[PDB]
Amino acid sequence: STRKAVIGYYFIPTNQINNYTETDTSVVPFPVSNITPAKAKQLTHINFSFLDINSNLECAWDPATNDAKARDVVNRLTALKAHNPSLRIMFSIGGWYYSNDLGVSHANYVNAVKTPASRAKFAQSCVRIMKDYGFDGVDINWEYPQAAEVDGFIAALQEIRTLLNQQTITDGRQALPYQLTIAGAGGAFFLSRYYSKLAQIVAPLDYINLMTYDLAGPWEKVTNHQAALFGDAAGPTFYNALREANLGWSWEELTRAFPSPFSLTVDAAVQQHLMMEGVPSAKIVMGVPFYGRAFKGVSGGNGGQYSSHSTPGEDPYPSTDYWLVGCEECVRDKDPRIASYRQLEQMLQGNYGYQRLWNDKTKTPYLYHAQNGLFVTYDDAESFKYKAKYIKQQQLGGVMFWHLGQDNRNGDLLAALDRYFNAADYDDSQLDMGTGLRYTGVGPGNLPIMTAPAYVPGTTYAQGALVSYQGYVWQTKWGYITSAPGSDSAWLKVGRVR
Amino acid sequence: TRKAVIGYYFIPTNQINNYTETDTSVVPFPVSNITPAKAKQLTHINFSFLDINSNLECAWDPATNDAKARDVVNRLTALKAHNPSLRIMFSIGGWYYSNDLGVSHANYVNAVKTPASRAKFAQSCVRIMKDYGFDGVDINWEYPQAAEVDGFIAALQEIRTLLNQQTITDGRQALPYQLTIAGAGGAFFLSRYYSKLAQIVAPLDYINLMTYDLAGPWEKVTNHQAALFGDAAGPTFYNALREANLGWSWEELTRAFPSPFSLTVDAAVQQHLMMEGVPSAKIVMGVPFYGRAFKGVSGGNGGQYSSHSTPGEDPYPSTDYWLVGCEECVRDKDPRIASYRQLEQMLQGNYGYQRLWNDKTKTPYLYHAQNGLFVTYDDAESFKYKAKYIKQQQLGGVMFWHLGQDNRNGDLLAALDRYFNAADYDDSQLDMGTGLRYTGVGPGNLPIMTAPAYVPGTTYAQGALVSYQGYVWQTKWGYITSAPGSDSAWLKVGRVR
Repeated sequence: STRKAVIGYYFIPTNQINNYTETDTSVVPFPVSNITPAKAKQLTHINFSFLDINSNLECAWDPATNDAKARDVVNRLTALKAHNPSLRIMFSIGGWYYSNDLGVSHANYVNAVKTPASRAKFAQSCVRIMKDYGFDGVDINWEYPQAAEVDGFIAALQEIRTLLNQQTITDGRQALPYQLTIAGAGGAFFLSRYYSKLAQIVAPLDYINLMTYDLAGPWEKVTNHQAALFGDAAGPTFYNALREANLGWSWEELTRAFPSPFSLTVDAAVQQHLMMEGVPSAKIVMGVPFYGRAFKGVSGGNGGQYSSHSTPGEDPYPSTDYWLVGCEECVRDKDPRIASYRQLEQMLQGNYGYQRLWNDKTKTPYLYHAQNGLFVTYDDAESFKYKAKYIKQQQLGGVMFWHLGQDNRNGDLLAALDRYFNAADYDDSQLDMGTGLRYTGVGPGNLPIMTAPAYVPGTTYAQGALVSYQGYVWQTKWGYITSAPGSDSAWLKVGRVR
Repeated sequence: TRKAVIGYYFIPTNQINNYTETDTSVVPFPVSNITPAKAKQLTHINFSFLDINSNLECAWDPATNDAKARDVVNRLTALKAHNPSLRIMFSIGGWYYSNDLGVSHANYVNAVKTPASRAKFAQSCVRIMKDYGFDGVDINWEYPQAAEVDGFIAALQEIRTLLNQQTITDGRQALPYQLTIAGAGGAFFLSRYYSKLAQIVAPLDYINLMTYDLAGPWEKVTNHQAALFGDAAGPTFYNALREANLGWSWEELTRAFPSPFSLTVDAAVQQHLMMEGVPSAKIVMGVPFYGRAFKGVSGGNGGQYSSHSTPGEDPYPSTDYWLVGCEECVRDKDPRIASYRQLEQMLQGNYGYQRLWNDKTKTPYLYHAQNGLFVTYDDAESFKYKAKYIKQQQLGGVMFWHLGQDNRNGDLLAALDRYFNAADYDDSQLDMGTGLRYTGVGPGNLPIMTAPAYVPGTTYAQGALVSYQGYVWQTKWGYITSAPGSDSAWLKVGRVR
């Protein structure tokens, strides 16, 4: 085999839409015209970003959006379908700016999912917007619903699913059914908000796009890779917040499922999802960033990795000190803390004194500027080789990236992703995935098949004693016996019987 | 408020059948031992044990000849003439009848299964109470499995309903019928019903903690069976409560249930206080009037924390009565247990025993250098610290197993009464030592704290403290943007404030 999904978010600011032009990059840095028929064939999905939810609790464009210019930008994307019969132009509702807890429209997301009535009105609006503008499906990027809001969120996704399937039959779109996806947290902190209900959340979805990036940044004390595939023992570790999710698991189960502290990595995020019963690997889509994050005031010795820094973490960037040497994009956007891969590639070409280094544990590149104490964490075609192999090995549904507008002019990052999954002349059979740290947690929902002598009433076990009973293999935690496995707190469910 | 002094009083069926106030060899401790003065030192006598029969009703052991039984219960109820606050309760269960492999186990499990069985059982409880002249009901089922707790609870709720109705019908407002249970004093058995402690204790006047038998021949190393506080040099155990179905997060479980921990009286008390809905005034601390003996112990630390060669099997498998000077042991064919009365005589009979004292656990022990014996027991000395703890923690009182094991002068009962009530006893300067205290903290015993009210719209850094809905919460990581109780990033750490 099944083709891997290649889902690219395409983000374009309201101001760029209202002044859309394909002949002036100072106005629209990455116009849809950059996407040739060749590149259209490299994608399976483009998630136009972002639509929002208004106070009327309906899906809607930002009111400041010139409607005429909006449909035109959207028509330019749907025109790409002429070159790829598998291509879907989805629209994504949310994004950090609109939907974060303190975002301009957060209340609208929380209130829209509250009741059968609000959910029905909202779901209908999503389908109407989809049909009105020519989109092929819906992606929800609410960052992020929490505990109390999750059941409504789930019900909302289920309603959207019903309406889409009906729209598919009604439109005779059986050959290219309307789809529904969501973007999900990669880091454990936000993931812990709805982790306990992942199965229910993923059931109505074609795919869950894991945002396995932004795993490091200025807002954290130690410099680190924002998308390390595997962990580096020399890197920082963090408390595994999933231990605090309302799971109903015992201390042993939580500790076994969530090692802590742990390395915030792409592998950790993926394995944490697979650990949950009811979450199929084929629905998991691994996200990768087409941008990097920069830090200043880093110590030398380890290429700037895992060091203290003096980078402002608030938004927007206070200072006017644009210290990311050679980053003119940073000057235009007023922020030396982030740069598109496109810009980073030019900084290297700029002979600005950056050393392109490689961490063979995390399988990711990084720039070190020994002179001004700068560190840049990003991904490239080489780190993509390891992530693409991981996606194949782990039988994930594909790859997702934020965002298409950040690739270079030749479209090298997107071309690399397509190459690794589909090029007949590319062979990663001997690609060495390294010795970086893998995530080791095991949960009650992903128990390995095990074999043990049947439980025998009247026997005295304990301390690592393994027995089979009622479909599971159990292990003693303490004391000794007078309890059938599962009859008390003494037995730990550790494996499944065959 | 007067502290309760609850003495279980166990007299086996054979002794009920051959009851005599005049022959130590037949009935070692008859009712006449309980003089008016001693009756004034008690607030409750838990006559033990009645059982549950196959008709699933409360009943005397089939082998009990009633005439004798009633004569014995009457002698006990006759003691109320000497103390107007005294209650002669009866206890149902005990180890022999009710343990998982006990002779009557099935009956306890079947008695609480349905409303009809419960109603019929609860009614038999009151019938038996009124018929024999008892003043209340104590249940000592050791122990209902977790699946059997809901029925057990509903059963206590029914008995409470019937008892309250009976108190009014009998004009007993001045001395209301009571309902109590003996509760596990160690984490392992406690974990069976721990998560529903608030429900179990609501219908009760008291929960009598069996804070004894915390050490015994069935464990690998010798240890004090009722240490008040912990000794770093002693054994430590897995904290089974961390696995109870509490529904708590990792931080909450870890903070409440450190592991391993020292199995002490203090640990059991605190573990109960940690639960919401469990009032200190209903907790009764149990103490033992007997000691447990081990053989084959290594010298070096008075016999403490040593490997041993004592069989743990229930009936002592042998006729080898190795506990020097212990005549009861011969009499009852088991050298692993001795009444305080016997131990005192073993000490004065100069049989080679040294009375030692552990100032961390605040308990005495006997060491027999020659034969390699170790005995853990309690005395009037250890009772001083335990009585002060009872007062400091505002507990309901003390309970003991059992009255028949005290010496003839009744020194152990007298000490308990003295420490709570004597006008000329003053423990204000008693130093409780540096023994290890249980370090866990839960929802039911949060420390009073103060912090700024939570402000919606504010972002909080890791470690920040705020007050919300009567509690003080602290963030577990940074950049918190939502409210306590509605954001797993917050941990309840204090109260009021």
